[PDB]
Amino acid sequence: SPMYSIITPNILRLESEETMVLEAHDAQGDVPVTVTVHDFPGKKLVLSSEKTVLTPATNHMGNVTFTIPKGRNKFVTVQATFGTQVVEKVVLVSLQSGYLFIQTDKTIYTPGSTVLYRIFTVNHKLLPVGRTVMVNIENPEGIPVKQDSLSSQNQLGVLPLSWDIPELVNMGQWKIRAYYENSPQQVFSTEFEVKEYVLPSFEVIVEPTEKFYYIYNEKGLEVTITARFLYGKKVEGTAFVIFGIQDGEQRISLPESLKRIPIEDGSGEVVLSRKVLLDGVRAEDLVGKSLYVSATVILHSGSDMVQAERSGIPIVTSPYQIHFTKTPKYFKPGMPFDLMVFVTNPDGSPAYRVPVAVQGEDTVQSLTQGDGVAKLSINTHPSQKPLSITVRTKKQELSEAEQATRTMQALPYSTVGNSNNYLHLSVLRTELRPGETLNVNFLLRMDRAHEAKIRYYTYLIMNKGRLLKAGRQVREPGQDLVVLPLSITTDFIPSFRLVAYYTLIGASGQREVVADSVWVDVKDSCVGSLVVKSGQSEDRQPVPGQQMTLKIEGDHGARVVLVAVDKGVFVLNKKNKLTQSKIWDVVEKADIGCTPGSGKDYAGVFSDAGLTFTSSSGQQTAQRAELQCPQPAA
Amino acid sequence: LDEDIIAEENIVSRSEFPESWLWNVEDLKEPPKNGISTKLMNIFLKDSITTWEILAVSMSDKKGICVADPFEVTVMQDFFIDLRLPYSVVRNEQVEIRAVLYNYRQNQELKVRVELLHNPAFCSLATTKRRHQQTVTIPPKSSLSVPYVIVPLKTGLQEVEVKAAVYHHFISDGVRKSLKVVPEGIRMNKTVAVRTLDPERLGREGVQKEDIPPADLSDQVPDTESETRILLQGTPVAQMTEDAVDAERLKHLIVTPSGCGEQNMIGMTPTVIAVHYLDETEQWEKFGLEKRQGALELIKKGYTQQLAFRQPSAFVKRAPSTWLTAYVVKVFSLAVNLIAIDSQVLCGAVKWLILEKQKPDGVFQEDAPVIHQEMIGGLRNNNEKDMALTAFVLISLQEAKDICEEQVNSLPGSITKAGDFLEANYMNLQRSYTVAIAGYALAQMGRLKGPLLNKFLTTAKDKNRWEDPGKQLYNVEATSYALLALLQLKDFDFVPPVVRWLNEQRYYGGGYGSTQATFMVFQALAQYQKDAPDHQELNLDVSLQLPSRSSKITHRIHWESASLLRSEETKENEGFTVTAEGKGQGTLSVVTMYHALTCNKFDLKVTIKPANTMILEICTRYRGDQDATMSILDISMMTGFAPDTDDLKQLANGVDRYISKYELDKAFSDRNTLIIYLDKVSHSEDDCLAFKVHQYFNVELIQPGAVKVYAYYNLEESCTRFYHPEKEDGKLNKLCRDELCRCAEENCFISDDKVTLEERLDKACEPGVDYVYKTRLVKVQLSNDFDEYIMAIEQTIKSGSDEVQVGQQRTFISPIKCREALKLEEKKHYLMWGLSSDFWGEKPNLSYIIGKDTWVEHWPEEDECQDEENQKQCQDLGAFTESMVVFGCPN
Amino acid sequence: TSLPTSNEYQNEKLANELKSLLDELNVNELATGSLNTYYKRTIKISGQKAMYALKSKDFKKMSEAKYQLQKIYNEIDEALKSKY
Repeated sequence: SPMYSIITPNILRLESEETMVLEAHDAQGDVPVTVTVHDFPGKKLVLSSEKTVLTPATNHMGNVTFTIPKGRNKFVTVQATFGTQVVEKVVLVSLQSGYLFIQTDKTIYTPGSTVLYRIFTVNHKLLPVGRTVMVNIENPEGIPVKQDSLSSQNQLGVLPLSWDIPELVNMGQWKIRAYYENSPQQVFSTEFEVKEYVLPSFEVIVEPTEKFYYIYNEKGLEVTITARFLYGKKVEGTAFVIFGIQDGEQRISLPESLKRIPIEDGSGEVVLSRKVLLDGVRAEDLVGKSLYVSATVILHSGSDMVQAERSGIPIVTSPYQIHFTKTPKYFKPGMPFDLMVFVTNPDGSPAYRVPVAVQGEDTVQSLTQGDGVAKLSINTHPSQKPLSITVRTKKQELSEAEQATRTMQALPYSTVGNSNNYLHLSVLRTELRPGETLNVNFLLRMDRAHEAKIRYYTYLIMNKGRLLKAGRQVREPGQDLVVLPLSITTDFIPSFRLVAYYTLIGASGQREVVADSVWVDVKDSCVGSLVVKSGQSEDRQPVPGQQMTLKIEGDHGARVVLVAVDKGVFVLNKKNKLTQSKIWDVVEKADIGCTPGSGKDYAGVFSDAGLTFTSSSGQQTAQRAELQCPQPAA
Repeated sequence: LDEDIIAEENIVSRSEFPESWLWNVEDLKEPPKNGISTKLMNIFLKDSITTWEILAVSMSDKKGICVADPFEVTVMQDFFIDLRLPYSVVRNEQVEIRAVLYNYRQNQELKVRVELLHNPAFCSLATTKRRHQQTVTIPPKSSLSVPYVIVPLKTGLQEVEVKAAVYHHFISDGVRKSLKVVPEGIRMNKTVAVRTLDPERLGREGVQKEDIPPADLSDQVPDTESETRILLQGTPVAQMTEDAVDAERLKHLIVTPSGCGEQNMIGMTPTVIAVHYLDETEQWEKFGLEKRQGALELIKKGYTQQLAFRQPSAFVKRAPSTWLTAYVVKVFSLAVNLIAIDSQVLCGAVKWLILEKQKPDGVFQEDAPVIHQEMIGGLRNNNEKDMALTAFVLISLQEAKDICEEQVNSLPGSITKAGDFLEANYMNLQRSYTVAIAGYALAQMGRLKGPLLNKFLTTAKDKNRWEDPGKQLYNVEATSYALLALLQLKDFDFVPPVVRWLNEQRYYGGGYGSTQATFMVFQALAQYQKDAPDHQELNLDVSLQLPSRSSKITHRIHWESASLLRSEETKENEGFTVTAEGKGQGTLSVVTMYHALTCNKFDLKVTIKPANTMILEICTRYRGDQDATMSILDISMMTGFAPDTDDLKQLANGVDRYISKYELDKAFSDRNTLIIYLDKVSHSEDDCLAFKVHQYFNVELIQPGAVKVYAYYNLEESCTRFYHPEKEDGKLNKLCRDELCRCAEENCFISDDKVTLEERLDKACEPGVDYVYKTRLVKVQLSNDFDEYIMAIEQTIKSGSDEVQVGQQRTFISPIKCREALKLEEKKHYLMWGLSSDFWGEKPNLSYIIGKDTWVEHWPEEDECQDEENQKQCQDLGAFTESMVVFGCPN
Repeated sequence: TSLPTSNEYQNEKLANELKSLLDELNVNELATGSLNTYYKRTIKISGQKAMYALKSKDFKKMSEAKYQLQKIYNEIDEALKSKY
């Protein structure tokens, strides 16, 4: 019963490298394969380059990597021929040839000064590339004022720039944009506000005691006002603060709360009473809304003024919220379900040191991570019976009335034959770091007349949308469990899935396919390494003009770009800047895996990780024509 | 120099106002150990005294990208100056700069010496010989302020510079920040014209032109530029496209090629047809992207069972059918983009219809009818079976035409042939079905002209269908062959409705009697997407010409980059013409931008009287209907005054006012910029207060203080008033004529006690001495703000910076209070000399100023030196002349 | 004459080593035309501490301008060895 199966990514890409998995189980000896890609519909011959042969040495496992050189999506007809037995199918293509990136040397510009942006080309993988590009510059009204068209070839991915802001030009929020010429529909947006300003010499932090406001906390949301000069020392002055009621995008200014206190020593104290709160507007209604502050510090010398502002403080009686979005939405009947609740303080930030327990099993407990996600589990009975989960937060100091709760649901995993053949992958979910060894647990589930036939599992590793690595693992008859030692490199960062499965023919002439996916977030780090420090081994504050050697440590052969910035520009405006953390935060939003947690059936687990399965006896995965993942249905 | 301090002569000034610097690019050249490279750079820290924050990005070809997020190098010193200059200040207006002297000494308060230097761009309390310096005492770990008044007399990037040095301690640091002194003005962008372009619809001629007037800007402040921008916007529309059929309940079309030639085609005819369609409609997704390869094998599947009856040219037993061989070229010349077809089994059954089944007139005969006789469709009507049979084989060989234009000699003659018999007999047709079958047998050649064109447009009953009495599957096939032309023709005002009838029949195909009813209700609906204009248009190509263009101007708004805004601009004022051309619609908008009560809703009135301790009084009213919210009262004293520590707490206790407990500290010595927070400024009336100020510091020439009124929500709508005990409102006493300003803060410049030959040679060879002339006053004008004297130089004793020949007239200027200085009468000679700092205006149009250093002496006439009383002066002046022209100064 | 006393041997060698670097303050103040806006603010201000202090014959202002003026020559011989 030689049968020929085959896999790939769920949504392909362009001018990029996607892999794919040949196979020949129960095959005899050799088998010359020839792979190909024809545009759809018809025949144009786009990439037929690949060839391979499945030794009985690579366990009947062959492997190949390629480079694929309206308003409706276009597709790619892909073909594989195993000696004579040919199998083919179609997969959705995405116009995106990678990502594009911006950094404005200043966050706010005086009309007349120059702007120094710089952009960085890369692919679906984080390496340098040389293509071609378009770069405009729009005013706050939406009109391209100047554009360019250079290419990052033999430039090493990095690009130089300079545009002068005319004396007369509109003030507000300008917007610079870019996009690969190959793909004119995928464009990127970065901004710099033009305004007539003078740099302040200090900074102002607005810090309420509470993250959020309890509705029945008479005392009210208090707030500490701490002013400090740019260079560290403590600012002396008097300030002006004002509060308000936001309701989505609308802001209810409260002129009955406008205070003034003595910023002494770079620390002043302002409170707002719960009565100046009720008469700016019942109170089971203001729940859901958030508030916002507006400080304004003017020194006792009358030279400078700074304007600080906090926004999005929630009036939640139930401090912690309970998210089920790192959580799988399916299970496997008769085996453990790992629970990755996502607790948040009211603003959006994750909770800490807050026990949570199952609805039943009062004994069961979890402990908070520095991240707002703990570790829980429970045995599932051998039922295809949907699992109704009512998590309850159990942190003391509060009541079973102030404790927020959230109910999600996990669904069965449908096995072909349904004869009763499951696979369950158990993993030491740890805050994995580059250089660690992570175990991989295989819990088979079958009667003992067809377990003398499963001699190898097969698997894969997702990563930002591409396929990272593959091969096989060995299982001997009588071992319903084999561990798989895997070492972590810098690449799986940020998050990476993993899919596994076997093939056998059992029951009554029925080749069977059972599988199981899985998703883990590995520590978010720039993959190589880089730091900037002060060269001198002894640091004393250099006076204006002096020489200080500046040491630096990075990867060899790497190019490096550098720029300094006065901390007096980030006291009128410190947004639109660049965070590596805003870097990965975007390379995840562009994943093809969507329900990392689980799978409905052996095919669902594939589209629910970013993969299309197909074979030579009928079984195959869902045809994904949906670029943007399943628009989250709350 | 020898004081316990640092003169202004070494205090290098902190001019690093700018935020961006050190934007360098450096690679990892050094050899690396363990994949880690070390670079050392020696940077020169900018002058700004704050805390520079870093930020860098590493791109390694191996190690993708990293963020070596920046740390922090704090830059501080023991004593510096935070020169706080605005982004700009208007010319001719008096303002108030702030300059904070931060002393972060442990517990050593600094005895400072802060001195504003002169700048001939700023009429301040510091002139060319006078210094405006003071002596303050900043307590330890504190911020102390110091007000400085000025009047920017010149536009353009000007210069301000404060340097301070402590007594007894040897610290020193200035800050040279520069401010953009702009001419007063209002940011405006008048619209020049807002019109539409389209040489198709507008002008009614090609090359539609559009003349354009220059911007009037009647009210443009002099010496200021102004730009104009232009916009190029394509505004295309899309319409007249209808939806193909959902193919959704059309899941019976792919039944497998099986049987004898004729049964091998009743059931493969719906096959290929579903394929050609869902190809050019993009329905493949919701149907099954996958059943397509369960169908491209039931097309080439019959291709080798159908290649199993092709006698030498149905049954192979039976005589070849002229109907199954001219439909063997209709199911093949379309399944050529789908499967492997032989240009020998296609180009070897079309040289058989021209050479075997063609009469001398191009009419086609039927020898052996086809055994299945319902599949022939609508020819089955023996009615005109050489007008529905001469029009059917006529479309099976105009279809195979490009494939093999070289494999058949016999084509070029058979094509015109058939078509000459038909066009003649085209006026001789009844059946709406033979009018549409010949109709499209013809319209692929360009001959349906005249009478054959209008008889084919009326045959459509209701004009959307070509129908005959009786069978319906011969009306759909008539409506199809009818739309076939409609589009082969490039007309689409009669296609819209014809396509709303065919999918109103929800004809999902198949059936018995429908092997032609299926092949046409689709290929027609299948070809309607490749023609669809989609209303895509716009080949605009406009030409620009402008009084600045030495070069030609050209862009083009093609459909692919049509919404790409193609804009152009300049800095100069012109007239010009535009010249549009080509299809497509767009819109044109153009806009120039140029330069067209300080109180804005805040009254202020600041008063100063004696009680040498004085008493101040301020008046503020809000020009609102609502009593304005929390407002503020900024106050910087005059040099030598601290508030009476007993009236800063009589207004701090009263409600509606406040004095942060931070203003009771420091006491009487350190308090020269106050902050009295107000809780409301009524709109009804002025709300007035007042306190006391003693005289603790004694000094000459005190400083016009101030009082600033603004709400907290807008630092912008404020009203600042000044107050001096001497001039009326705080404004120093100056002489203005028009645009020009000067510092008349001086005394009445003016008994011949002594004047000898030596007394002159010394004062005429001094440093400032620049010009020396013997002029004769010609004209004497006098204004209400100052006088002037147009004197002509009769000789240049000493040429200065001003290049002036003997005879020309140089204008002299003097205050109106100097009319008693020297009554410069007309037609009298005078010996004069001054400094170069007295020049006024700009070469060659300069103007002299009779200042304190301008020597004015009366020169006796020719017949006046005869007087025995003017001789002593005539000899001195005469000798002084020769002692200068040839000799010179003794230094 | 025999031999100096207590405040007679340390206040004078502190005015010898503040006059050995005041003799060539006309030699190091001129080579900061080839260096930054740093070596021209730090050797022009740190020069008025080595002339008023050598002239007040005080033991404190002389050991406060012989190092202030001996840190900015080791800074000027240093930025003169990347310039050869």
